[PDB]
Amino acid sequence: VIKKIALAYSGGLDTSIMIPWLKEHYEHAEVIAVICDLGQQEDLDAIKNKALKSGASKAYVVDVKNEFATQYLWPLVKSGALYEDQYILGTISRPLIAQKLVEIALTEQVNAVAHGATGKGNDQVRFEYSIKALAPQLEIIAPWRTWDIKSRQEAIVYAKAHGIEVPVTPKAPYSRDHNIWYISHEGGVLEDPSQEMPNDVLLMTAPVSQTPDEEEVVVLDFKKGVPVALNGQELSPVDLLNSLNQKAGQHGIGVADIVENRLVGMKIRGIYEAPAAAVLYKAHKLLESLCLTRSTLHLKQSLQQTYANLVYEGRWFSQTKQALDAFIDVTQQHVTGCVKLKLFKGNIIPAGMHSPYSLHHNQKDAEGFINLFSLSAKIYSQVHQGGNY
Amino acid sequence: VIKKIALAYSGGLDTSIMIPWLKEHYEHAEVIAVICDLGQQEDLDAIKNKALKSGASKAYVVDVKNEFATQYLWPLVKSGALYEDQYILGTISRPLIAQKLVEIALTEQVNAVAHGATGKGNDQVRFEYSIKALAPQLEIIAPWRTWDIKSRQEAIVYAKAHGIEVPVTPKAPYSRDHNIWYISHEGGVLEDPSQEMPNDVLLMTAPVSQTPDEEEVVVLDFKKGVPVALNGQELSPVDLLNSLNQKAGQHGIGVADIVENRLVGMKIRGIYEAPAAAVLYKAHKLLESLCLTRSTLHLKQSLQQTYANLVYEGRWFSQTKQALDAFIDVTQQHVTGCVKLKLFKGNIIPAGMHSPYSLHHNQKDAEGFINLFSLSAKIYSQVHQGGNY
Amino acid sequence: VIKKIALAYSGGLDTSIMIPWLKEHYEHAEVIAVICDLGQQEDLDAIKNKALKSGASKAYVVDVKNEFATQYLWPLVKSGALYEDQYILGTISRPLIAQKLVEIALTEQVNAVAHGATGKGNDQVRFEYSIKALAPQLEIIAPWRTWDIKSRQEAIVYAKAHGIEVPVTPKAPYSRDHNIWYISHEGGVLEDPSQEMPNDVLLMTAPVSQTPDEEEVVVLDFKKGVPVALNGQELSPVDLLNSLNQKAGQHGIGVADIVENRLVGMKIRGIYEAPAAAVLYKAHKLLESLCLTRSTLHLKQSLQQTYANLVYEGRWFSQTKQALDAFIDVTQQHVTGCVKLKLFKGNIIPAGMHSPYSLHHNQKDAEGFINLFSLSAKIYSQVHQGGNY
Amino acid sequence: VIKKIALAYSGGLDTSIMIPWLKEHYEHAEVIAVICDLGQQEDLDAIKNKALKSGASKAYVVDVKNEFATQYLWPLVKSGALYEDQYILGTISRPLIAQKLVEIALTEQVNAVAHGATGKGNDQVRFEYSIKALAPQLEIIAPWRTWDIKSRQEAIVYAKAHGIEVPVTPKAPYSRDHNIWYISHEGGVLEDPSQEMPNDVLLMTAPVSQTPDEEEVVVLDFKKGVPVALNGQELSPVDLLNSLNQKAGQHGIGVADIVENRLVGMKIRGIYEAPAAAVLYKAHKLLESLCLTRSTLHLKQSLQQTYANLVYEGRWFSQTKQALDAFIDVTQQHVTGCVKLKLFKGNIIPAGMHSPYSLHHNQKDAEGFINLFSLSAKIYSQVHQGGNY
Repeated sequence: VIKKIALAYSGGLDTSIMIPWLKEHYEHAEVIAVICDLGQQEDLDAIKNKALKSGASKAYVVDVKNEFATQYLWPLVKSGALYEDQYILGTISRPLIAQKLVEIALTEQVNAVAHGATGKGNDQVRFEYSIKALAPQLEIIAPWRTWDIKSRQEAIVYAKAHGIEVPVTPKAPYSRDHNIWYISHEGGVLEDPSQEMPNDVLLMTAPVSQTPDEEEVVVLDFKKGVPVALNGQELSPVDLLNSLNQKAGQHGIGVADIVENRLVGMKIRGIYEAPAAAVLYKAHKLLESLCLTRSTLHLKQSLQQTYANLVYEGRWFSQTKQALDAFIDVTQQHVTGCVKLKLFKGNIIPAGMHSPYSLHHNQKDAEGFINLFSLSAKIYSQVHQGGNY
Repeated sequence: VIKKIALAYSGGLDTSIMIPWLKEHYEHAEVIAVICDLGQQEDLDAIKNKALKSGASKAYVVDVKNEFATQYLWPLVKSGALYEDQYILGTISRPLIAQKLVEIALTEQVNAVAHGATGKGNDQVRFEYSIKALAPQLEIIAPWRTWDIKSRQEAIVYAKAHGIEVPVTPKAPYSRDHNIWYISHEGGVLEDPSQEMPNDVLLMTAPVSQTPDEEEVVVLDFKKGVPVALNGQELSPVDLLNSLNQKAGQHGIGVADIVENRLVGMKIRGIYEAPAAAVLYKAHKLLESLCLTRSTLHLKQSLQQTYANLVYEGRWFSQTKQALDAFIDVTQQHVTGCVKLKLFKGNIIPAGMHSPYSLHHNQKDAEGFINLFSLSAKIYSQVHQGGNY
Repeated sequence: VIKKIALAYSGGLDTSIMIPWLKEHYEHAEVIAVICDLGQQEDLDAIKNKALKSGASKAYVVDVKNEFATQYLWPLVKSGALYEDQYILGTISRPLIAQKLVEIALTEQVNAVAHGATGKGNDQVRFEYSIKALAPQLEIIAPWRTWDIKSRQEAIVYAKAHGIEVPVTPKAPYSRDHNIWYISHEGGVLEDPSQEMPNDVLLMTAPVSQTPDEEEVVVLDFKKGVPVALNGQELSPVDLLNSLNQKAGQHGIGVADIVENRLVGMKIRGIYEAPAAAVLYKAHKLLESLCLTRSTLHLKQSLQQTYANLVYEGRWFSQTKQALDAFIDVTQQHVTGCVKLKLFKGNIIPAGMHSPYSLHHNQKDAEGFINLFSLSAKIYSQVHQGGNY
Repeated sequence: VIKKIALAYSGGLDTSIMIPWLKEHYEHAEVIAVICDLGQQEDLDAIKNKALKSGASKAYVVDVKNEFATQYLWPLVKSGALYEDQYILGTISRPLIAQKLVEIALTEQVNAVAHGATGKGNDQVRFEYSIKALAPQLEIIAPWRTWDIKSRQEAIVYAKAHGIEVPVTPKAPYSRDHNIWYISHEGGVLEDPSQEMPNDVLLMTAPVSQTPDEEEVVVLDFKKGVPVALNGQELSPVDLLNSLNQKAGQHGIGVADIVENRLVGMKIRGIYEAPAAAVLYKAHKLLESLCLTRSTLHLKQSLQQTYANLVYEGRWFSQTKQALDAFIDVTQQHVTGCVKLKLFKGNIIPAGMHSPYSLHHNQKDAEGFINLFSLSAKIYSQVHQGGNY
């Protein structure tokens, strides 16, 4: 019998009404709320209190910002992966949320876990793949796939009948996800790809026309593929991301307006802000061009899409991911050095780089190489004498 | 016996002195100069007269700008290829130069062809692969690999001794290549990747600090993957490239400061200007995200590197390339529509797109998909109970 | 209101009882049976008559052996694809069955189509993906996913109560699929991979221990990647497949005992017979090794898996497949020549090959090629002085 | 100055006359001979004595069979790599020979190393890539690229004039390479792919017609992707290879007659015997089909070609190979179990397998998966109404 349920709790109206909903559809069930700090810059104590006031017996707040950076964002930087060559993969946070949920579930000996992902997007897949990979014995409850609530107004009606406070402010005009790595904006007038990005979307990035008229120099030190210092100051991953997000955001850097293919459904138009991510991706690419051999670089670049698809689809916890990580970690052993960049009006402008492991340093040799490199073409053309290309 | 030689002639000092050198090292050999207009914006009449003055019996001048755009740049645009995810592949001009050299060689009954590529770069490979692929029976002469001339100073001594005009004008600070698609800058202080780009490199692209304070809207119409109209005006490929190069260059767009792996040698640091190419690449990528299925998009993106490497290495005239083109052409059948872009201070900002072939338009279905998509992960975790990722 | 239903009809118990089931669950609905000849070597007039006896208003028998060979098997031979490097892809018949069902559906102006695939295998995916690709407006009815019949014995009870002949013949020990390309055997004791293949599985391939003691020479002529003659006799595709299946089957060739990953579900063990396929695949691989450049061969081999997965998953009718076919077709332009093979006790033994397009025909060149090919390795080893591999 | 040279010494006439040749072209140079036992089953004492009699100051004989099996063949087995899907990569011995040569050279204070690979094949590249990767400071001498000896008779003339014994028996009709993993046969009448393999080629494999009339069962136990026991008996890698080569060779297993693309040159026809390799590859492929997830299997199979090309080209000692190895080692963690095989008349017949990590063990779920899996095709077909595939 289901006596205890752990709920991944966002503090929004949806997951708040899920608490009484769970307690009514699973008679006499206790609900434990799990709240993750990933950098959404919300009042987590207020969210904790709302969980308790909504009927949760316990409400955990776990600060996972450093673990997000070191265990997820740093492997992502090392991979250089961009989904469909465009999307910065901020939904990499979903496996971590699932992992904290399962960890507390097992510590609290709950009979089931629940999440608030809707029945329409990829997020439900990302959560439930991760839960099954970490704890295949745990029952999963997805109230959006079971209940009769279909609109916000219907959720409001339910909240009133079940003692749940309805916030005064409306949900944003756009559906948003926010962590230390990115901010996403979807829905509303954004669903029409024929329409330009409205001027009220951006939250952490200055519009390019409102950026300083003087460039800003940043110097990034990397060790084994990840940044360890900014402007000569060693900083924790979170402090470095925070500082670079502010600096690059002030200079308007990193906004992506893209259409991407979902796994679940068709296509989605979104706006994605990630100033620090764009700067780190640029610096990392620069250093790899100096420190990797041609064959290593080419093989690694050919695996980036595989890595991006895996992360995008929520397959973080899989042996396939572990094997890619092992490959990537070897390629990163010498990606160590210094990159200077100028930030200016939405541009990340290279301003020099160096590495102790830089690989950058006869005429008769060339002729021999040419003759053998082109021998196949010569034989083919002799065989197909007079043929066209 | 070598009675006739066709030379790919640029009008520079090197290929100018090759004319008397060829005539002296092959007694009673006649030298035919071949001059291609690829958009280098030089005085072609002067180059022709200089070839004849230097001792060429004939000097062909061929305007190949439309052939370059329609037979090389348009397939490149359709491919979406960027070498090592950075380089716009302006050396795609080398197979076309070789193609015209061979076409004229064969109508002139020449015994050998010559080119002025140095013994150190990739260009000798690109030229000679193409010549062997198109005319394996033609002997190739590369005087940079043969003669006793070692320095530019030595080439000047030789030129004076043979009546070749050498005006006092200092050595260019950078080695440059220029066609309708791009400008490359290499050598000199650019060789050191720790050194920022000097402020005298750029020739067709405004530094971002001097770009207009008002954005410029461009509207591009594509048909089957290639642009056919700009701002509602149907334009030839050459006119469209010229117009877009001017507009995007004024707004500072398209400069790449990169380190790449050579085929012959190690790494090279270069600055590349390609304003129209950057805009076309952006618009093409946007339209592909709207018009291709996920499976077609992912497969095509996985072949971009193969195509880029093939173009970079000079393997244009190969059955491998023909097979890639046939693949790409199918994927481009519906890449038709309109992309609006804002050009502003080095940025290409999406401003809306639409296509008659846009692919952008249940809760129980999702649950079934989730369960089968995650089934392997569930089984794997049950088998490896207690294991980590 | 559903007035007409087209059903893909095999004559087996399942699709036989689907006729009365459909007629009872869609009142006043007429059922049109569609029977395809793919080489299953059954009495199709008997199947036709049985559909009519069970209440079908029309029963089509479509002879698609020729088109199966030239439109499906010939592209497959040209691709060289084997699913997971093992499986000969006999389920390539499913899109063709769906295609014929849809053509008749459209002609007869039916309101829905039906197929008899179970709710457990990949086949339901292959059928329904194809129907959606060809006729997105047609409703699909899958009785296995709807009716109250759970077991074969329940199906038998249902048949007797609806006038359908079920004579006493025992349950087949294996589930089988048979067409001109292959025979599959699955289920029963084959489900356990720790159990060797029982001695009563094979139907068209002799056990190796009873094969002739004298080898048999076969000579295959290929044109543009497909076989056109056998032992100097030009034969239609179906005649050549029939003859080669007989000859190679007599000599015990082509049995695969394999475990494969499904798309829907986990893993499946099956026995697959395909004697002619194995011989054609061998001859095709030999001719490619003679006629393709290294770069073309390597790229095509890299795409075999993509092609195999696409065919395996039922994605035949897709732009992705069209683009792959255009690639493959270029690579096959010169795969033309003669291959002699000795068939002997399960072995396909090369006995010589030749082609008018065969590509098979200095010390100073080698030194130059070696030095440039190994230059990156030398530089890397100097930078990482003393490091290990 | 070059006072001391280490020579990779095979005992043949070529490397024997290289000893006086080296001493004459490098005045007063000492020559150290290095002889590797890789399983070529020759009289190594006679070879050592011939080296000393030919003028070597020292002749090292090193038994490297276990090092070859554990550090080269076992990684190859784990990779599953077959060059161009055909060639078993017995030239994997070349990096090991180069490794021993360099190891001894650095203990003997030699200034240069020499090898006897000819100026025509891939072997020179394999040797010299490895030497540069392991010891870029060592000068390399390849007498076949420098001396004036062009024929066997010219080598005999030189040997007579320089005190080198000429063997009574001729060189074999075929050029051969032999180690514990394989035997290769090339040259002679084998250069003609239209000609069947002659009946005097095979050395360790029975002709299929001369194999036992009763099958032989073998049972292989694998741990982490490599075999550890045969027929229930734990065996060292060398003993297991020796025993399996004998058993499978007696049953005629493992002969490949192929045409492959060289790196250096065009195409080469060879005969390759590797009985144990074929059996190990089969068993390994079987266990991977049981123990890996679909996504891991497909990704690993996509990297086999990259691995095969790397090995074939002699790039063993590279960071690219190290990164692949790290990938592979993760995938092999659970490739542990038992494979029973029947050996019979050239066939390797599966006879059951099991693993403690085997991954082999609803109707509403399937319908949801089908609808979402095929949604893209449905949307595409609605957009392109009336279009063909």
